[PDB]
Amino acid sequence: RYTKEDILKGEIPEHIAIIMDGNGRWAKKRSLPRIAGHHEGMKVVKRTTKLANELGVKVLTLYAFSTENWKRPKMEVDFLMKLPEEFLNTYLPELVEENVQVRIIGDETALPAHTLRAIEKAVQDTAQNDGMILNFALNYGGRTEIVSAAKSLAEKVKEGSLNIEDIDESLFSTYLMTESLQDPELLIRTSGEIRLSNFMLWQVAYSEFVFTDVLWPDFKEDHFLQALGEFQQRGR
Amino acid sequence: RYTKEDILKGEIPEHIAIIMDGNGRWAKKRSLPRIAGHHEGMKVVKRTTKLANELGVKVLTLYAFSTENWKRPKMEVDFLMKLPEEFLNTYLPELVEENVQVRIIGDETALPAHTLRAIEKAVQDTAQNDGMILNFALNYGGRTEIVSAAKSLAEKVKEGSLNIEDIDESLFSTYLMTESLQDPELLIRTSGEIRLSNFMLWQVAYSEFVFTDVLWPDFKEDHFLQALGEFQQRGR
Ligand SMILES: Cc1cc(N2CCCCCC2)n2ncc(-c3ccc(F)cc3)c2n1
Ligand SMILES: Cc1cc(N2CCCCCC2)n2ncc(-c3ccc(F)cc3)c2n1
Repeated sequence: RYTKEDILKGEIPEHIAIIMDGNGRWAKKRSLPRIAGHHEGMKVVKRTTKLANELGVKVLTLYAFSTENWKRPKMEVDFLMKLPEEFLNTYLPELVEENVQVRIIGDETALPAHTLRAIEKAVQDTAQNDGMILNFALNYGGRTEIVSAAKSLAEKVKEGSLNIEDIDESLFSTYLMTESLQDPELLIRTSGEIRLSNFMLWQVAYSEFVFTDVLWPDFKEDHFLQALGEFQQRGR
Repeated sequence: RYTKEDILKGEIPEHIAIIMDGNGRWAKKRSLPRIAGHHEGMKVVKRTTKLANELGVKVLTLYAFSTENWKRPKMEVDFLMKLPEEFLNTYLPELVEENVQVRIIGDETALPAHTLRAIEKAVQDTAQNDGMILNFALNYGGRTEIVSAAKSLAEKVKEGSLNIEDIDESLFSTYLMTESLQDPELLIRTSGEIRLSNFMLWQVAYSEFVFTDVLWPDFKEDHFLQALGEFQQRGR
């Protein structure tokens, strides 16, 4: 068992990445509509964002909407696409006071313009902050990301701006959506699924993984600290 | 609890991939030199190869030697590099009778020529078999593999043989060392480590993962069947 000051004892991952799964199953379990659970999960986002920022986490990356989530019922998809506005309308000033930097990774051209408009004002309103980086992964997939790196590098070779022999691992990393950000030392996934689901495939080559049966809406600060306690046990 | 005929009831992954970790810790636990454990692990390879082939697994991919394993003591590295000869000198005729196809993925130019010579005769001696494919991952790393796909695609674009707009996900897959092989539906990792260690990063986008505390030399047929039982519980 762990509590907080025992966690500050040790290493705090500079970059944590979380697959926020299990919202539907949390609402189903309470005899609630699935959209209720998405809404509950929205609170745990900022509650987790605040705790990680006190601890000194420097990048928090949260998988909000997968490329494969487009296939869900249209009423749900449209509600999920309204959650960023609702989240920012509720928490953005708090995030400004907390020195947070809001950022987005994924293919944005596929979001409704009312969802994009709201996000981009968040990014600008927190641009000149230098605190913790809050990365929402929205319409994000690892294979797409890797292919678009290859296509970009290929296009520069085609134009003569890049020699093939200068393409190495580190150069490849800079054409990923994660840009120059450091790779996540710790990946957390809730809801009892033990898989990666096409999330950040390159970037978690060496990450530690922590899977929990806890559903995302139930993922309060002690579960989060316990996940950090696991991380500190991992060697080599 | 599961046994075999309960496993044939259900789906058998066409392609299983295993990270064979924990040989050193198994020898340490028995007050044995670490090279003893590598040697023990060599038996469990063919014992696992036989069981998977009866079950109808079509591709077995086993992570034998990682790119980062070069940094181990030189006496151990040289012994690990002698294991393929020893393994084939002991089991290759059995693998020929069993209709197996032996294949290798990784950067081979870095292996000693006595190790490469032995492997390549195995590959040729099983080339015209059409049974199960036994893939040893030897000097293999996912990031390197992805970069070399990008460099190959880039080189064809440079030469005019490939238009950039024809690079998509499926085309990208064909320039990976796994060629046209199907992705693994099931990934198994022994020794209690919960990470991917730069193994097959693209190819396990959607794979199910099963982690076990059992060390590889202790990974007998029931542990293997129990891992298959887990796999059959996984949905969506
Ligand atoms: C689609 C979606 C779903 C979403 N959920 C909240 C719980 C996670 C699981 C899905 C439901 N959340 N939570 C926050 C955002 C968000 C996105 C962009 C941004 F700039 C600020 C916040 C979000 N976006
Ligand atoms: C380096 C190494 C280590 C190795 N171990 C046996 C147990 C796995 C963990 C490392 C020790 N095994 N086991 C079989 C091979 C092999 C490689 C190529 C081939 F064509 C046929 C067999 C092997 N190669």
